[PDB]
Amino acid sequence: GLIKSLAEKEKQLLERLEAAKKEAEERVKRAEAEAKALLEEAEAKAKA
Amino acid sequence: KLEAILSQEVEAEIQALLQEAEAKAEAVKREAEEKAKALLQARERALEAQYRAALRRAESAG
Repeated sequence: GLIKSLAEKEKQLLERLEAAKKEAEERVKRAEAEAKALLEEAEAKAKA
Repeated sequence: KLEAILSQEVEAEIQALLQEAEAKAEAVKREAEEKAKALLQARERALEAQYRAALRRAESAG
C-alpha cells in the first residue's frame, strides 16, 4: 500500500474516459457526414 | 485490490456511452436511407404522370 497505486491509476481512468468521448463523437460524425453525401447522390441521380 | 475497483467504475461508462453513440450512428444512417428512397418514390410517380398526360395530349392533338 503506497499512494502511488490509486494515484497513477486515476490518471489512467481519465485517459480511458477521454477516448470514450472521442470515438463516440468521431463515430457519429462519420454517420452525419455519410447521411449528407448519400442524399446528394439521391439529388444528383434524381434530376439526371 | 484497490486499483481493481478503479478500473471497474470506468469500465462501464465507456461501454454505456459507446453503445449509445453506435445507436445514433445507426439511427441517422437508417433515416438517411429511408429519406433517399422516398425522394425517389415521389420522383417515380412524377415521371409516370408526365407520360400518361403527354400521350393523351398527343392523341387529342392529332
